[PDB]
Amino acid sequence: KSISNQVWKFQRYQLIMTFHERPVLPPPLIIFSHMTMIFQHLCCRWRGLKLFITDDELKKVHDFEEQCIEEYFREKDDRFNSSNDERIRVTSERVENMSMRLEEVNEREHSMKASLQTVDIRL
Amino acid sequence: RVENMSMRLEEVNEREHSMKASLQTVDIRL
Amino acid sequence: GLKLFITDDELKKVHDFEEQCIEEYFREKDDRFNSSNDERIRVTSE
Amino acid sequence: QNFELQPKLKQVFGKGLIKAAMTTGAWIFTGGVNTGVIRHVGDALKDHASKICTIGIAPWGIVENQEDLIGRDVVRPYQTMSNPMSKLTVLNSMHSHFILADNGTTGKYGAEVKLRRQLEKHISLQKINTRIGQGVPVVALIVEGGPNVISIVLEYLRDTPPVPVVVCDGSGRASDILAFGHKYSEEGGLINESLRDQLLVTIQKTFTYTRTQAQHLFIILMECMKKKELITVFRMGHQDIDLAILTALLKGANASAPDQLSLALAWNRVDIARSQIFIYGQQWPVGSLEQAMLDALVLDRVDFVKLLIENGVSMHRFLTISRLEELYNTRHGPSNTLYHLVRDVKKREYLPPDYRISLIDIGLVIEYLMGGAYRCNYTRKRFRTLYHNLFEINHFPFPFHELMVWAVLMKRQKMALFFWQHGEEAMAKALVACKLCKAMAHEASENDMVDDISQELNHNSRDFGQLAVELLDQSYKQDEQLAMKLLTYELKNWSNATCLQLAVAAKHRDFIAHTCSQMLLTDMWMGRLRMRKNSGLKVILGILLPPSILSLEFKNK
Amino acid sequence: QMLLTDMWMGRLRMRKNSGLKVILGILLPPSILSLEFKNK
Amino acid sequence: KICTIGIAPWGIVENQEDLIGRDVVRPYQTMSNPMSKLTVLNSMHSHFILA
Amino acid sequence: SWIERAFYKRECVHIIPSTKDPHRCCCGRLIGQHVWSISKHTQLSPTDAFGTIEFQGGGHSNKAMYVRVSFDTKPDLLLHLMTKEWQLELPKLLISVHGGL
Repeated sequence: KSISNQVWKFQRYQLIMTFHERPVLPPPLIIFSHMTMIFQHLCCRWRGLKLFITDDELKKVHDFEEQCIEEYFREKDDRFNSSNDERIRVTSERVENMSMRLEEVNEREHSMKASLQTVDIRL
Repeated sequence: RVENMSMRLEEVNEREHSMKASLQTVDIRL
Repeated sequence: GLKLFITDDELKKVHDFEEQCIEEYFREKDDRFNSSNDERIRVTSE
Repeated sequence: QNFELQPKLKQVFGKGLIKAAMTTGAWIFTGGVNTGVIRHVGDALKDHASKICTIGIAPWGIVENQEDLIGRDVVRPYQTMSNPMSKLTVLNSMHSHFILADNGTTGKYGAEVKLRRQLEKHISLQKINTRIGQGVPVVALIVEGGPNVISIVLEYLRDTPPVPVVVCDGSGRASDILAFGHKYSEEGGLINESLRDQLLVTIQKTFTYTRTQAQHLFIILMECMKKKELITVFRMGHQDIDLAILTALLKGANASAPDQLSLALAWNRVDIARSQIFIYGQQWPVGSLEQAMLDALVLDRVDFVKLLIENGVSMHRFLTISRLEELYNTRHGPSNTLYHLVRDVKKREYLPPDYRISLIDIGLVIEYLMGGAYRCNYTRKRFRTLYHNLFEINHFPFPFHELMVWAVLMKRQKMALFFWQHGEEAMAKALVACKLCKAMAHEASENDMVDDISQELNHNSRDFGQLAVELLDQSYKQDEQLAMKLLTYELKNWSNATCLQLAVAAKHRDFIAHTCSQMLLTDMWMGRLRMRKNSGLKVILGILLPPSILSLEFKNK
Repeated sequence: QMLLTDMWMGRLRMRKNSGLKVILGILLPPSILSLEFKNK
Repeated sequence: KICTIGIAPWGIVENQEDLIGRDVVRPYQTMSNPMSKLTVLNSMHSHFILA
Repeated sequence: SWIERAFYKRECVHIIPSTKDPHRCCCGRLIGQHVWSISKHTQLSPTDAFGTIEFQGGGHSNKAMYVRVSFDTKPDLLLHLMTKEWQLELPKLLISVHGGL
């Protein structure tokens, strides 16, 4: 029941291609359609879902496919970069850098406050 | 906002380095 | 049938392999705990 | 003397040191007595905690508990009894080896420096087994240090061979002065007057040297800076010191760039090759990039293949029949199930262990796994006469197609994904890869191989089929008619089939459940009729009553 | 499971469609000579 | 699409001999010497004009 | 062939002044590599360097056409060339990117 519709559409392709391959007339009258097939083959010899694209049409089909690959990979990258786990990871790594840089800023500000006190003492 | 924090705190660090250099030069002048 | 009798040196490298597996297992468990979302939110909030 | 550092600076210094040591199998010549940068090395190996030699060169007279170290071939007790007021210093407790330099005295330094330098040089004159550079190579890491650090920097740079020196700044003392000079040195002695005066006054005051010897240490520094091509800096601000160590490794080697890329392939560090090896001015010989491409492909190094393609190999020109045949017969990579499949195929058509797997046999393997009426382009008559007459008429028009097939057959999944991204006819490649991966999964499961092999091959199909489904979704959202044309066009490179038939052979029910294939099937189902509502009943009334056909809605031309 | 499979087939390298070949080996003792045995 | 028509001088470009050729798809790599006065062009501009 | 018969090319044949380094002329080229007219004595020759560039290295391969144009040419020939010989439609914007060299 979870695979029902997918199996049904696969069987749809199977029976559609099969009945496209069949002759026009039913089996009890298929002798007539077989004779028309033989007569058409004798006229041509002794005297469905497969379109054949031209070169330029194939070129723009390939260009369209390459565009679809590029936007698919860009969309996958954007979904990875907007996933919650990646966001928490990059936030935590930048917070690591914050603690490091703010401790350095605090030490530099302590040194600058000592220098300002010494400059005020000199004045 | 954390993006903006990293940008603004890097700018603050560069400005504080310039201010520390200016304070050292002012102490040398005194 | 499924009970091979290892020699002394083979047993020594079997024990060394087992100790390596314990060490990488505990390191992997620590890395999975440190990359869990709850621990990340905890350390970010602290 | 003992100093302090930034915490994560020490952490990434330890991680870079440990990573470089594990990648190169290095011997570490740390001082050994637990004061200063040696204490940072002990914290570095605590991060590793898992070979790696750490041969210390420490003086014998300054060690603590000298009576404990007496004893011939005896496992002596040596505890971590470190008195805070004693002049003697205990050794580092997890160094792998030790050397006690005995000059006869006690509590005096300088008994180990000359022996350590002569032992480093004696190591450097030993010819290595690979011989990629010039014997066994040495790098010199420097953190802090006094004037003796500058003296041994001058001794290292003027040495024959000229061993490179990596300095790590952010620590103060001589290393920060060296890095601040090297930032503004240009051609060594090309330093402006204000920067030179600032360096001299920080030498005299910030590190409290004498001002009379400041000019002497300045011209010693200039003699160091005359060989600036080997001095390498590390600026922290991920990006560990292992990048520096290795760049120093392939910087001082006097080695050619093919051997440099071979060493980078051996270490699997793509970033070192990106930074240093693929640089401007590097004269690659004829076919050296193609040979490095072949070595990267057989070793399953997808990132080096990406880097090489980004630098230009001309993928069309590299892939020949012989190159792909050597690619199929390689064994310097992950294990595959190819040999069993060629054995089964050659048994069914009708094996020595030295069998050269031909491209024809590979093509019959594609015919067996693909199934049905798929005729591989290898087993066609034109390629057979090309193979008979040769074992750009040996190159391939679509090299990424055969590289996709090569990667799928030899279980290189990441390389197959990369080769899926690059090239044309992507959905056909995805569906063919899905069918091939499921077919080797079935062949492995039927012959009862390792269950992990069959499970991972299924997973590979499932991934390739999922790629085909998402590509179909993207093409359907962009342009519907072009998605029709992409689904139902003849693929000359894939045995004149369509994407629908390739999905059908792969039993890909997710592919034909999608709206695009259903529109194509509905459009070919009704044919030239535009019969829209309550069809079937009107079909029956058309069949039974032929005048009812004249009242039907037919489409235009 | 690899250990159990390896001790299950013993010295035989019988790989595809085993069991049927075991039955034909038991009923026809000349069929054993056409079986794939592993090396030492 | 997006044109990126560059207006760069011909005499300052690197590998001037590579740019010679009538209606020929010439090789132009990213050989940028750090000491050369000539500067290589940008490698993904859609068009170019050499003054 | 119409591209070479429309615009112009400039070649440096001159007295080769010494200036600072005598190998470099006023045009800055090598003293033997020769072959505005003020101090450079140029002659207006037909154009020769036009076509397509294959960009290998630095990521993806990109094709970029190029036409060597003299600096003293008419802009209507360039405009007709850009609209006809390059098949580029007229834009709705001209984003100049002037800045520091």
